[PDB]
Amino acid sequence: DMHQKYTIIVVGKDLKLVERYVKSIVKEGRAFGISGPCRAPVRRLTITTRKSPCGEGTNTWHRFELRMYKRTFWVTCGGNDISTILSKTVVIPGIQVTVEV
Amino acid sequence: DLLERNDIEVRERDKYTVHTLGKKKNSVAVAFVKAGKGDILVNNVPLALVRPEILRTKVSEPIMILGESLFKGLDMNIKVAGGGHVSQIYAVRQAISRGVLASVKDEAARSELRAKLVSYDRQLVVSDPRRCEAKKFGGRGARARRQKSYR
Amino acid sequence: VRRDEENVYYSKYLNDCIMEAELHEFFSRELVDAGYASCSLCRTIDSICVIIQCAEPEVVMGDNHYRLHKIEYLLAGRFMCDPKNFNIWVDKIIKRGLSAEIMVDNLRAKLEEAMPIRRAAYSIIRTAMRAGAAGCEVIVAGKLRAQRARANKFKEGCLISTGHPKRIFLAEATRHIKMRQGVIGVKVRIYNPNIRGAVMPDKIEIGAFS
Amino acid sequence: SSVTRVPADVFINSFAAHLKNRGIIKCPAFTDYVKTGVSRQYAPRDADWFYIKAASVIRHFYISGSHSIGVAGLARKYSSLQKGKTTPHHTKRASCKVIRSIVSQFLGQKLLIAGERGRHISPNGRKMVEDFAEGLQK
Amino acid sequence: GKVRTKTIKRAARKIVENNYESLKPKDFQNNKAICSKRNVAIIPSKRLRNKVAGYVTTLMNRVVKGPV
Amino acid sequence: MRETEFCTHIAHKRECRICGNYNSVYRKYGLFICRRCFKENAGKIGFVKL
Amino acid sequence: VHIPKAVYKAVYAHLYENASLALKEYWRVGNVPGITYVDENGKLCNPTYLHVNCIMQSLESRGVVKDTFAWRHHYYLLTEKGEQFIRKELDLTDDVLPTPYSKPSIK
RNA sequence: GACGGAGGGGUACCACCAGACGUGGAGUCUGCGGCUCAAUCUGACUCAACGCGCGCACCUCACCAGGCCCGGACGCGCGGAGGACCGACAGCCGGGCGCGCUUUCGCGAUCGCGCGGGUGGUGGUGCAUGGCCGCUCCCAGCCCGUGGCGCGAGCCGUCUGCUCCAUUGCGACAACGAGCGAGACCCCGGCCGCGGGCGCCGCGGGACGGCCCGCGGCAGCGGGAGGACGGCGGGGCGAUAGCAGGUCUGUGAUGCCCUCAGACGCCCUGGGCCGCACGCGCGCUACACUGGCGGGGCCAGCCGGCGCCCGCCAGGACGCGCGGAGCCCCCGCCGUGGCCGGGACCGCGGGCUGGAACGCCCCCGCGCACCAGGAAUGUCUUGUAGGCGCCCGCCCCCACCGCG
Repeated sequence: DMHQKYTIIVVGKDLKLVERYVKSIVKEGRAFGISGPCRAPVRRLTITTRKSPCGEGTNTWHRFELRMYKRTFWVTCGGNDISTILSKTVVIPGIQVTVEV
Repeated sequence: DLLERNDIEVRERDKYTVHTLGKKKNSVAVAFVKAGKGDILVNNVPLALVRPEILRTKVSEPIMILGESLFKGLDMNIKVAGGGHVSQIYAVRQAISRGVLASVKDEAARSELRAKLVSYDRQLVVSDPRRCEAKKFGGRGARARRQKSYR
Repeated sequence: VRRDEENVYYSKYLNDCIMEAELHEFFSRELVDAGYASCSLCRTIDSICVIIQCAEPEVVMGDNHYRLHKIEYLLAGRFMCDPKNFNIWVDKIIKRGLSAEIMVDNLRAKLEEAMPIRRAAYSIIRTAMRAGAAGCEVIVAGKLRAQRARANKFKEGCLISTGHPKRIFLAEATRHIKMRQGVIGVKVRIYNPNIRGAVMPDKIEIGAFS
Repeated sequence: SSVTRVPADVFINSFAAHLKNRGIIKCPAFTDYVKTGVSRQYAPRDADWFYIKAASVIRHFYISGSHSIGVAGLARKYSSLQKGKTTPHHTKRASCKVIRSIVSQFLGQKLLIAGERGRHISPNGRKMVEDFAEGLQK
Repeated sequence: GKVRTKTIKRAARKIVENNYESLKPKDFQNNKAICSKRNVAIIPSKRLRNKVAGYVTTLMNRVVKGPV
Repeated sequence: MRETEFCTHIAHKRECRICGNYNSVYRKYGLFICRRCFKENAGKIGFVKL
Repeated sequence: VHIPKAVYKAVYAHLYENASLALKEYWRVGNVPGITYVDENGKLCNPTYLHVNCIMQSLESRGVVKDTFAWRHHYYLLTEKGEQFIRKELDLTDDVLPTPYSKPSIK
């Protein structure tokens, strides 16, 4: 079995959604020698816009921040086994799964 | 520089027996102790060597108040990353003093000896909650604003 | 420390979020009248699987299902989608009184035909009040009747308009119905104290000795 | 180690006096005319500025060692800011040509043998520079 | 000092009298864990619970000192 | 015809993405969305006031 | 205004086949992807955004195609009344069906 | 209700006091006012306008000087296909654009008209009005049911006691129960634990006014110790009610009203907002001696790539993916000299990038004012003031600005 090393990376806005997808990949992978999950440093996406559409008033500013957390899972398996794992993993719509060979 | 695995990343083998953290003003100094021949070197650098020479006298405070028999023989290798310059020295001072405390270990009243050092210097065993604050809209600095034209 | 800060996908994920805002706008453009309430696309397997949570699913299919994937086909010109690779999950949204965007359409569509503004708003308050919502804000504004704001607010419950938890039990729906005189603005709100997946901070249930 | 125990100021000043007897590097004329940096107010008056810089690069090099320091790297040890403008000063680099000569000349003496991303000391040089430090402390 | 709202004191008042059992009179530690049986009250955040768990130590102390 | 000088100028003609406005493109992260336009479309992209 | 009859008839067909169009509006010179055609010289060419809009608007103005506008985009949804008029221009046949006419049913 | 050179209490470095750094005085810059111009596009104008509407060589761009171009959809009435439209080498005019000429060439209803209608528009009215925001507001009040009191306007609870930043409570009360604000909640630290991990990063817990002593009807209230931390961490979200506050000049937010093809439509070319006594509204750098200027020990936290080779740099080539501040601290050089203080104005070059400098940087002149700032002002109590640097927003170019 040409055991390729696959790096699985998950970037998602909500910590509550991210932990659930992370748990499924760890849960599905106990049979396939899965390395434990790597938590990324939070990726801040701050945007600061003065709230007022017009220029009136002491410009007050909206700091709008989007937090990105990415999760690294190393797996040594066949090309099919990740596909069998896929049916079991609970798919949250819009969360990203990245297969890095 | 920032909370890494730099705690022991630099040294491989020769496991240094003691690991003691010292922190002042965003400066991290993990103290590694091997109980050698009077090596108090921190940052792989001599105690006498310092950024401010005058400041070194403050970092010799456990040495003067606590028995010198402790510093007479010891071994040290400290990874200090972060801090402007003087932040590093107090963090170093927190590290080494806690490192001497970790060495005392077995005597139950280790705290009683250490408190002579707290009485002479408080915060020599304690970490301050003082951290930089933030600016707000209309403010050049954290606790100011653009000078107001009309009351 | 050895990984590129040029992580290309880190930018890609936000592109999906503008895709989500564009999808929200896409369905807001005419499918909000068809009932569109909420959207979620899935490009993880390049399925482009989109859930259109909507008040009534049958409107887009019509009578032949011809336009059902035409919405995906409209996205096909934009994103090279294939009919059936992409999917539209237009399903049933229950307790539509809780839904806000279409609830306020239900009211300003009635006000397009022209009917007592007070009466129309009051019936809207009751049909969501029936759903267990103590307060629904039928805030209207704009050039109402006599020229001026003549803003009228209609509220029936203890809605918290302030606080981080406020957004949990509340929704906003910005809607404008244009009389020949001009834009009449309506912002709507809803009450959900019993979230059932989380707890309102103030709610102390209490207990007894026996 | 005693190379970390020789204070940086003492190491650098003492090393260049025998480097003067050595005849190593050979500081060129245009470099001793030019003012170091693109932010310096006016030329340093050290006269033997190039020779004194040469004792400055190879000491910081001992600590850098295997990781390596490129041409920008030694300019970093002496990085300064302009002190004369009506508007505020944004930090800028020192002169690249003078720095490029100091470690390129050091490659020539075989104390520094480099072939990696920018420059590394030949072991013979690391040992010899450390040996000058061995003389300096004790 | 700290002064809390009617609901916060009233929840504590309900907890100390309507389910007295033996909430602690002078000790904070039992009180810290005796207010979380789930049925006795449901509220989010440890500190919010701790607000009831603060007054309860005085209310039970008051009852021990004399009738409230 | 007009094609000879038609839009001959070559320079950025960048516009706000959601709107047709030209100012405040705000291409910080490649979001070519508008600034006044951004307030109407921030939560959907995942940014929040916190 | 010179709009090729080959640009016209092939363009009508692209819209007819998918019953859809999503174009970021372009004020002036543009090339619309998804629609390609054959010039009098036998060259494969793509049409122009200025020209395409002038026909797109005309078919929604005829009422043959329903259209939406989301700030700077045209979303075209073809009508059944429209399909008959498209056949009256393309010289194609009634049996031919738009590709989304059926098959998106989800169980 | 609102006022009050009315009283009785509260409270806030937007109030003040003990202090601090200021600003106003100096130069310089940016934004106004006021001028000038073909044109200086404009909105704002006490806090709550005036480095603000997210970086004008062009575009933006609103304005000025010049011109091209239709993009007058859809229906009928026409004109009418070898005749609707539309392109054109030279010789031009003309920066120029086959625009329109001389020209002699190509097209092929794809359409031109007439109408009715669509047609855009940073064009007016924000006292048509949406949305959103400024303020009232370092600021706590709001209202409902039932019952009371009043012919009623309204009262009562919602309070002439105490406490709290705060109807914040605790007591007491023709009110009695509810609520919405404030709280709670959320975001980041003070610390630790569990799983882990590359990127130390996800999940829990924990300082509770808990306890001590004094007072407290009691709520609270000081003095205290343990203790990561003392009784909100640094932040956000913020009631009812308003304002004829601001924005039609962000918009598929738009009403009325205008310009609708010699256009207020839309493209090009050159302007202008970078003009401009004095006056201002922020800023910035100075006046040196805790300062210089000095080589030469350095040090970060935002969270960030480097190498090599020529070139003083500016930069340029050739490449590989990879990495950090200033002040200060060093020894020195240096007399109180508008100084080797300061860095202006401005000759001479080297470049950058851009269609294009009128943008900018570096090198080398040069050494403006200014030698401690009059009234009158601000802004702030610990990691705070100040001092000193980094990054971003915009942007080919360019920060003194702002968020950090």
